[PDB]
Amino acid sequence: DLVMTQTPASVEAGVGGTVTINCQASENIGSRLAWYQQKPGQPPKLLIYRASTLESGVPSRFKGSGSGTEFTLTISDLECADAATYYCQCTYGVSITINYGNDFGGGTEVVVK
Amino acid sequence: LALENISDIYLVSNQTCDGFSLASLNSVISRCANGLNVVSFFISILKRSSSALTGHLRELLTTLETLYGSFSVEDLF
Amino acid sequence: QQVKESGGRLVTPGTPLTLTCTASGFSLSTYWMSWVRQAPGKGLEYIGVIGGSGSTYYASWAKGRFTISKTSTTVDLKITSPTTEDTATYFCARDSGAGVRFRFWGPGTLVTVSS
Repeated sequence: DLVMTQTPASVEAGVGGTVTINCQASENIGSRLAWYQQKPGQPPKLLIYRASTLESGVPSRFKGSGSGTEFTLTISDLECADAATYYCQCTYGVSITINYGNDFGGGTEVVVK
Repeated sequence: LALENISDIYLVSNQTCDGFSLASLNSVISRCANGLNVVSFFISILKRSSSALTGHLRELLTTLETLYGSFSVEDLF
Repeated sequence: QQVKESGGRLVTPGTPLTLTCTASGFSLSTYWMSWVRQAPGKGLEYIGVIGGSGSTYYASWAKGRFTISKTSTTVDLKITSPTTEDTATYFCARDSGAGVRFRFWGPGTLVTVSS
């Protein structure tokens, strides 16, 4: 299956800033992605699905963008409760014709200071 | 009826009459066709003519085939 | 609506172990249950998926070793031969039919494999 080179490994900002996460699919998965947010000691919470559509319950700050082989998330005005690990998942994994796998990302801590 | 007089096909899966197994054809008059027989036809006509798809209809081949592979038929009692 | 998985114990390395995942409060039955893994202190790893029709798929590394098989109300994982590197936490992720919005996640059962 394909690999998801989720860059960088750990970002850093402050309250009222903005961060960026990049992850690059190896094949043209075509706007089928999902972004999770796992705090330490919790199951992951869905944030964005289909790479630009917010899950009903997230704040308006999270955004996602991109299609084809490069995607991005841009949390904005980082609150204090944003120190968590952020994964990107390629949800192209349930079909019989194309079926590009369903692997996760590598992991990105978003630490404030 | 027949697809000489078919313009729109709706596949609403939450707020319809019963669920995914009902899909309303229309042209104006509307009908109440079969759910797993229109989805299991449009899979079989995009997968068959797979040499001409523009790259947007491959998303239709992937959405209809995922939505069809998740329907448990044994709970259609 | 919620999802809970249950059953994970310490095993002798080589004794087969099965985990169960129960969908408690859902109305429609068009589901893609999925199991993911997390070793203690690592990123998530994908294992497999099962549909409503029975269409099961697996990841590239988790082929042959794992087996996902549903029942009337549960979804069962089966680790064929748990080695020492198979100690993790195992999640259950259920969604609607479109296979893109893995919204409901169980809390997690902590499989540990060491004699």
